[PDB]
Amino acid sequence: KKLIPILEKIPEVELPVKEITFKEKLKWTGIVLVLYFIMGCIDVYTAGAQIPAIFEFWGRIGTLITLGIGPIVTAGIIMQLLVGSGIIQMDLSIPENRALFQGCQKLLSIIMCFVEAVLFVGAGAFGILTPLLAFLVIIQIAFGSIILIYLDEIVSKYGIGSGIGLFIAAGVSQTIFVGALGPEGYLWKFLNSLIQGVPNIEYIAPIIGTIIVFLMVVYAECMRVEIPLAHGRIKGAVGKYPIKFVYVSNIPVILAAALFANIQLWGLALYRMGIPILGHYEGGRAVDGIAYYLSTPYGLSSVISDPIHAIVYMIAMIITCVMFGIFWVETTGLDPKSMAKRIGSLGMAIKGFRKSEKAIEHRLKRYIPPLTVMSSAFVGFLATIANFIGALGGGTGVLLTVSIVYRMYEQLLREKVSELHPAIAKL
Repeated sequence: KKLIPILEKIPEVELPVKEITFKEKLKWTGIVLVLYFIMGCIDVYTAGAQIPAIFEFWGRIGTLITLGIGPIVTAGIIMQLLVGSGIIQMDLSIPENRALFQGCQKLLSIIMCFVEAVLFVGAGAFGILTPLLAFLVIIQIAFGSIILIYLDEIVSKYGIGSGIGLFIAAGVSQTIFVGALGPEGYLWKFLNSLIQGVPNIEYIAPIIGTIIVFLMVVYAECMRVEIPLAHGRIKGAVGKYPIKFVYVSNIPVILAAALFANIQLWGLALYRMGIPILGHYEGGRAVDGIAYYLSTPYGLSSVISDPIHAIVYMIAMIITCVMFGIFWVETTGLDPKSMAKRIGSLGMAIKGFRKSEKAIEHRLKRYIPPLTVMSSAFVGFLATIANFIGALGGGTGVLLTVSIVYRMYEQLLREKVSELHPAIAKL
């Protein structure tokens, strides 16, 4: 038995078995992309056209998407947590557990949709807690986030890549082009600073920071784990199959940084609305407590003035990553069961040896975890370091973006081709 009733009440998206042309999947995505950007341009209805100049610069918040992917990720965090620590053991295999784990997470996503909404205004994100206007706001806020949930479904079944991934990449990229070249653009603030005759290195600083990060992030994104393959019945050296050593722990790291997101928010929220359980904020963010020790130091320049803070964070992040990584294993992730015959059909057993199902199925179920762990541990490290360096858009985000974007290029390719041989939609 399960929460199937209300779960069956929750809307979904009609997936056509019809012809969805490349040109269409594209044009569709495009429509989503914009409605997004557009929402980010529109402010939430609130007489208090004031969000303390304090949170004003705080990424988003004040727009129709003040919550953004925030809830969606939170939810995913919980599930990975339960269905992760065995707390609620489930063997997805059957379409039951699969659609159960999913359908369920979705619902929670909406729960969290509102919870976060309230949690945001309750954290004093706007300033004027007019019980009436406060309610009104919450509405719009969490309802916009909802449109994303659905706009995601759309892309996820009518376009390319993914909503979330897009939205993320979309965000970061905008944040850059605007931050550096927009109205109050930074490249200008610097060039002008140069004309004014008082060369301000702090105006070009962040722009560099990014470049470096990008250059860096990409390098790592290139590394791969090549696994030589046994001839498909033939004879001699053949395959060399590569795996995206970094993109393995993508969704994972998104979940880690996401967790620290719900802490700083839940700390300040459960601060100016109760007891300082997590930490003493003051001044907007946290200056003490768990919250403090778990706050990313980036923005403009790297803060050396707190060595300990750094170390903790890094280690803190690292371990959180390994975690969701593993919790990405017990669940969905790379499942050898399938990898079994998929690799068997071609009859391409690894380069080592064993051209059998249970055979490769095993060498696979083995190699996996160390990989999954290694990868993440690294990523999370990188990301964290990419934050010390600090870059426009968000060191970490810039990372996700680079991956997301490239995995998106790949997607565009696998598509340009499947747009010829109407069959090989599994090779």
